[PDB]
Amino acid sequence: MPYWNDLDGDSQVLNDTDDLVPQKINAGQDKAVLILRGNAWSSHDLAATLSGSD
Amino acid sequence: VDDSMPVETLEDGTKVFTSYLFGAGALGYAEGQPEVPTETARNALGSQDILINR
Repeated sequence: MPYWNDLDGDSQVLNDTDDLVPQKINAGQDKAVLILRGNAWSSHDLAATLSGSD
Repeated sequence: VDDSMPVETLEDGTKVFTSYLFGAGALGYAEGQPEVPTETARNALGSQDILINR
């Protein structure tokens, strides 16, 4: 996602025998990451029926 | 509380602070006006546009 960083600079002394100058804007960058996990674990049958519960 | 008041430095890295004590309420100023506070002008044979304040 992008963004526009706010302007910056000095003013000028406004007078005749001169004119002004314009200025500019820039942009910048932003990131992130997507991640994922999981696991699993087993059991038995025989030990379940011999041990009193599951 | 503010983050900007002049801070000098000597050699050997020792900082000096100022922190004005005004407590006056106050000194004074008044705004006044120019003419043409806001103007829009564009450059036809090129492609640009600008703002001004003054």
